[PDB]
Amino acid sequence: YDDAKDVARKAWEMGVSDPRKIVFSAKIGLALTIVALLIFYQEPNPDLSRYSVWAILTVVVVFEFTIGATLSKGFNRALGTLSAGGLALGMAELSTLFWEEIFCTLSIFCIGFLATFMKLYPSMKAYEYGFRVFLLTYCYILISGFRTGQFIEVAISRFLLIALGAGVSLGVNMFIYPIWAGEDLHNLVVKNFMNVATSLEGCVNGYLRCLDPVYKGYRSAVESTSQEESLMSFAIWEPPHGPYKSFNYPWKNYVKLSGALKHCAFTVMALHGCILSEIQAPEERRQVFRQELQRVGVEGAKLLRELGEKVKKMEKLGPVDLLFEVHLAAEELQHKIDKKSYLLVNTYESASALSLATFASLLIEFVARLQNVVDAFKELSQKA
Amino acid sequence: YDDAKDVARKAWEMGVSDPRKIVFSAKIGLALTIVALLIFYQEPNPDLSRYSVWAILTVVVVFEFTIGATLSKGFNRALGTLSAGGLALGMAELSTLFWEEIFCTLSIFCIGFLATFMKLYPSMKAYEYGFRVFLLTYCYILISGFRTGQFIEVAISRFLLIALGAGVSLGVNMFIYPIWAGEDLHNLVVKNFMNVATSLEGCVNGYLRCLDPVYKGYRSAVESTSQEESLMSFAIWEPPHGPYKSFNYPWKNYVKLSGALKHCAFTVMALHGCILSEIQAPEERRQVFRQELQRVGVEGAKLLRELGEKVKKMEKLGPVDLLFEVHLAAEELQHKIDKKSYLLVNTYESASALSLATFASLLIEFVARLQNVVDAFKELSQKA
Repeated sequence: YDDAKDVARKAWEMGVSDPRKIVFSAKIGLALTIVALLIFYQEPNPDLSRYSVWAILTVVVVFEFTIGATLSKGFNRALGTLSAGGLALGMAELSTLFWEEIFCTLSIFCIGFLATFMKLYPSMKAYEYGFRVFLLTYCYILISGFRTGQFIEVAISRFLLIALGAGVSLGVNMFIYPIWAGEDLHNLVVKNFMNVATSLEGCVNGYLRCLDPVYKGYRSAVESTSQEESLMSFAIWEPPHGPYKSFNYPWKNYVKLSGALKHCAFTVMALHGCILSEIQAPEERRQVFRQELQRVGVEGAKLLRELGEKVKKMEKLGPVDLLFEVHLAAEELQHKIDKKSYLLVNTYESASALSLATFASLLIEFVARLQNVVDAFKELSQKA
Repeated sequence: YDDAKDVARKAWEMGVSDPRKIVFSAKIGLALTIVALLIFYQEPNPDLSRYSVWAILTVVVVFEFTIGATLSKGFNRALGTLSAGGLALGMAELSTLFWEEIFCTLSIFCIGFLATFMKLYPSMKAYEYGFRVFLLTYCYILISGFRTGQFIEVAISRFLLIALGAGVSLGVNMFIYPIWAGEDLHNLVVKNFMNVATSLEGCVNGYLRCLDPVYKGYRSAVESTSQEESLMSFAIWEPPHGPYKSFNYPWKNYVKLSGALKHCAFTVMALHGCILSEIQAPEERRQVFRQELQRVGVEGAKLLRELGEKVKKMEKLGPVDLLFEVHLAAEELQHKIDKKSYLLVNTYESASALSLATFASLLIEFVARLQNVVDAFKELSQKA
């Protein structure tokens, strides 16, 4: 039961830690329940049962996490469904000249070939649902139509209930604690500053401790880059809600600021790399810049956190100066090494000794990379 | 038409470049066509039409790229479908004590809540299809059963045709040019050596050209790490085909070798980083190690390519020595700088000058990181 105990503890911890999944699950349960309630109070027709099943399936499938995702993916699915329905109805109808079966059969092959071996396109590698639902639609609405004498006046029956299922699903999703995708993004870039600032401090404080907790930080910032633009397409389908004032909110710098920070985060990627290399500076030599490396590490962490705190407020008050102290700290490092830089060189007894400068040099290049980020924030904060 | 012309040119180029998508699309078209052929030669029952639509949908949905993916995801979908069917049938039946409707209605809420807010689990963030199809199954097989007096003897009707659709889909997928997922992996790790070896050579040859093509290489190796283990779960469901001799082929080192190379690829990540930093060594000083940096860059590229070529053959002949020359080349670099290492140091006029050692030091650390990779290959090549 200890494995089950651990699984239950993990579930409880993730539920208490993220009390948004429970809200979403309650919302989807409520949607399914209200649709079932509507179904279970009128059963005069087998077509009513069929349309009921269709409504349940739609409510299941068109319901996902964020508002923008729901709206945009629902619109894409509706476009694909309508297109496939039109195409299949056209081919069914105008496939009846005075051998029409093969002229309907082969059309499946031609349409089937195309979609399956076009969905595999590199650019359209994310809209897998849009093409698949198109292939499912055209196939079903054709076979159902082809088998039946006239599905024209019964196809509208199935479509109308799909709208009711979607109408219920969207209304509860949007009007009951709307988990947007816009403000979720804004909660992500503010997260990136904090979990890299500690990653910076972890690296420096880890380079001097002698005689992964830091891996999660910078890897998250690097590997999340494939995720904001996913939230980007989601966030553009949101109305002017919340503090956000007007239409077309500039969610183009929120990926610029994340991009600029990710550009800076490549050094702290390599900064952790030094403490992992198979060639490292000796202990006797590392603890001679303790006062030097620590101070710039602290100030860099202070600024990066402080800037990340600023985006949380989106400070319409105008900051006075940010990058003064960090510049002085790194400068002192560069002006201090030259006194002891003769402790670098005159195989391996010298490569290890030189492997100290490759850490200090990365740190100074980090500070240099820190200039563009405040430049990106400066423009974003004046047009947001 | 120029935009359409460019789209058509891109499609033609990707089709000719990758003549496997066309095979897959032809296979899916053939599967759909043969199922339609089977349907269109017997229509004595409306249930035949319904089951026909079910068969078409199954053939569409259970059909994907590789053999391992098809088999494993089909098994997972079958498990979920069977579980949901059993659960919903049990609740429908034993939900009839002598107000049974709410006792059926609420069960949807309880099961619905669970799955939707459990599918969101971090660990189970990839099996979205398995949970969703379970929720779709239990919902439909319940509502269809609940509406009908006795769906017990008609539910088996729908299930049997699903098997026929899958049976057709798998047979053509497996027996007509089987695009495995195992050998696809083996074609990926061999790809990683080539596109990093050029990335190495691009970086060094780019550090000296003065008075992205290299970005694609190392980023692919770094960002593919989330993809081999996806192929890993796919590749374990393959029978002993091809040259692969026996059951349970050791596809655990093919991620070790990819892992070991990716560990080495972090330096060439930072190696390209130096040529992008805002602080760089002056031109007058870079072109004094031209003979030094180039030779080790060439030998490192030679070995990394040569090792990657070895995995293509999976050389059962026993190599004599690999890492000799690269070690001598880097050693010469370290033994040559000390003559001119006094050209590093005695703010920015000195940080830029020191920014040369941070390039040579990374390169030597790269060579040091190159030892473990041949160690991983050594064990893999003796048990494969």
